[PDB]
Amino acid sequence: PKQIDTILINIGQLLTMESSGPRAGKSMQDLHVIEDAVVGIHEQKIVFAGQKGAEAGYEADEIIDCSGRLVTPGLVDPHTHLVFGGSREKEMNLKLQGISYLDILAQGGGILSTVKDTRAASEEELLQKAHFHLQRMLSYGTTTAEVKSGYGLEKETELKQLRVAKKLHESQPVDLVSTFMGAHAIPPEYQNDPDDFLDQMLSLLPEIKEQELASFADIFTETGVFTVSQSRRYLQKAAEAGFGLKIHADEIDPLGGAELAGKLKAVSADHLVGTSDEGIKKLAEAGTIAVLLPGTTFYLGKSTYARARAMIDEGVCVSLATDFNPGSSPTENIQLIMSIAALHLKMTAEEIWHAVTVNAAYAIGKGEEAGQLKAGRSADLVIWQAPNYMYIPYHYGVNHVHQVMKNGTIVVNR
Ligand SMILES: O=C(O)CC1=NCN=C1
Ligand SMILES: [Zn+2]
Repeated sequence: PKQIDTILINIGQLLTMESSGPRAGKSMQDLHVIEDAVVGIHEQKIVFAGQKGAEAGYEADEIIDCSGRLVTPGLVDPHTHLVFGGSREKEMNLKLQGISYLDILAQGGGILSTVKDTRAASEEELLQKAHFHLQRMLSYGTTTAEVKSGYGLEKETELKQLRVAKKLHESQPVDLVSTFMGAHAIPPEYQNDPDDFLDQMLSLLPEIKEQELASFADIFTETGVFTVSQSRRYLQKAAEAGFGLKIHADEIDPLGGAELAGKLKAVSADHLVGTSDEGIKKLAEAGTIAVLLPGTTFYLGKSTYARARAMIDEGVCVSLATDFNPGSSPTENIQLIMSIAALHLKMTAEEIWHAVTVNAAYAIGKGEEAGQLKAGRSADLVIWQAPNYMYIPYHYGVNHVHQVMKNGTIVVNR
């Protein structure tokens, strides 16, 4: 019967992002915009979302007047390292002094610095710290996010990070996708035996699988870290073990991480700053989603961003993320990422919106559950303090959120 819980009326602009799959190449530009719209919600799910009139015959218990505001699905942040101990502010001077990201790491700092902190922090402290950051992420519009482990580089801590991720997911509104990234860096105890280290991380997959602590396996394929050869062997093992594949590829040096991702049919390849044309073609060919992290580029103090236009021109499905982490991108503001995407990745507003909703969702195996406002989907949406979708990435560095809804309930009210 047409008796539902909630209905949003007088929506100035509604972006349903309705799609039948990830958006690649030209389809990323095809943004469907509905003026003067409405959204019907019942039992935490979307009943209807479209032109004014669709609410005809319906009786709702709660009518939300959006005052001509912009409404879109809740945002998806497909790549973060949410759970971590300590912070790296004391490393700012090293970067200012011109020491490269990799040289800091080779010095025993960077990821290895955060590893010490994360290993030392209690499970309760990590949970408390992550809740704060995750709620801030929520306040900026993120209702679904991917979170990677990778600051343990040992059985105890990696497992602790995954358990924390599980707690967070079950104790607050943001839905989380967990990724095991024990292969983030080479810990001191394995400096001269990286392959053995990788095997130790692989030995953790069975129990991680049994306890459902992670759905994907990631790795940092980079100079001074893991080679393409080691990454292939590791990822193939991960796939046999039943995990989806992700990879931090061609972030700094052009090693061919992208090509490997495509060959292994990874769900996504992330960073891709130094990816070759062959890598771009391989990504498009395999349907591997290219998750760009313009925040990390900007934060590293660099001027060369990933070649997003070339990727889109070549048929790649592009996505974006904060890469929220203490070392190279300490920001929860996915909206700023949208702005950076426009100004430095040279993406259009349309492409950007598809990037943080539909493509972000598919990049983490949630293509059928998030990023779209259509019948059956969980009622996850954002009512913005803006009249149109171009305004969001246009006005930068702030929070444009008016209200955030998760499962049909307002969880953020500004
Ligand atoms: O530096 C960090 O903590 C995070 C990072 N991993 C790979 N690139 C950046
Ligand atoms: Zn990352």
